[PDB]
Amino acid sequence: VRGMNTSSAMSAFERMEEKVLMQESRAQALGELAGGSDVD
Amino acid sequence: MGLFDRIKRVVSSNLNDLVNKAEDPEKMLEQAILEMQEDLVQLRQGVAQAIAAQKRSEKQYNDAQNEINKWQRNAQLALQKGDENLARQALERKKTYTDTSAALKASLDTQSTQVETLKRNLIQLESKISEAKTKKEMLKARITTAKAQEQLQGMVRGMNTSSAMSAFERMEEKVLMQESRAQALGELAGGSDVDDELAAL
Amino acid sequence: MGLFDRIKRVVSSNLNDLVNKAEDPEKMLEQAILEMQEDLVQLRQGVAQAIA
Amino acid sequence: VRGMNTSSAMSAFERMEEKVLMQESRAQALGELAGGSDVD
Repeated sequence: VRGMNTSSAMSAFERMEEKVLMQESRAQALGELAGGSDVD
Repeated sequence: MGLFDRIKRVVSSNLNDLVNKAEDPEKMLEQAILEMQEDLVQLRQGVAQAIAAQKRSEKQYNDAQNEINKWQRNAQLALQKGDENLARQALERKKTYTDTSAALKASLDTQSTQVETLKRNLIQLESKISEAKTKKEMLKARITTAKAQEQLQGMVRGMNTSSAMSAFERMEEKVLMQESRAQALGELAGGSDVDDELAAL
Repeated sequence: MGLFDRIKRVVSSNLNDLVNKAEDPEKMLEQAILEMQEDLVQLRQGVAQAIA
Repeated sequence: VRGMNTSSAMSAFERMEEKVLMQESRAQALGELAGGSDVD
């Protein structure tokens, strides 16, 4: 399960998952920072 | 609080951050999956032993049941050949087998329930590992999305995250400066009249 | 969790990905088949003893 | 059997099988990405 750390394998898996999500969030924020009615 | 506790907390907080920098997502995801599967394999064998023990218990139950009828047949053979002595003695002994049959079936039932629960758990674990194996590919897709978006931002004029854009903009500015030099040199050393025709037509 | 466990997990995750890059399908398929057949041969002999 | 890894030979065989299927899927996706009533 996501929220418990009894197993080392899940610990590592979730840690890498969070690292990658953070990296993508960094990319998105950098996108924002530097910068359908009509077709409806 | 203490002092040795504090020193060891500092040393640990340094070593852990040293390690967490070496971890690389693309490889540790696979390593986690590999160990996941190893553990599942080692659980299969426990389930197998449970099943084998159930087979043994049912076989014992069947054999006791068969001996019950065997001794009933022995009683009938006594009735055919012998007398009431052997005929009654056969059932006298058959008492024990009738007892043991139920005494064993009671536990055989619980054993069966346990084996069923174990099989269910094994299937659940297989499903969850498959889900994780899909999540790994989804995470790789996210990595690619991140790198693509970072590529796009490097294309904007005012930021220097990408070396290619750095060089491109540098040459652009150099050339604009050269043209400005030419224009200034032009100035340094050195439409009302034709708008009248617009009145003609 | 532990620390030595974590270090060894990192080292293992590196060596395994190093090896999995060397594997080439066209050859490892044949190698797997070859060992498959070897095992079958070694089982024939057990069956033969049973028959004898 | 496909889903269990008790034998090393099968482990390797299935691993190569999945690698090749993934390679073919890559080719097909690359085909899509870059781009019978009438004869009935």
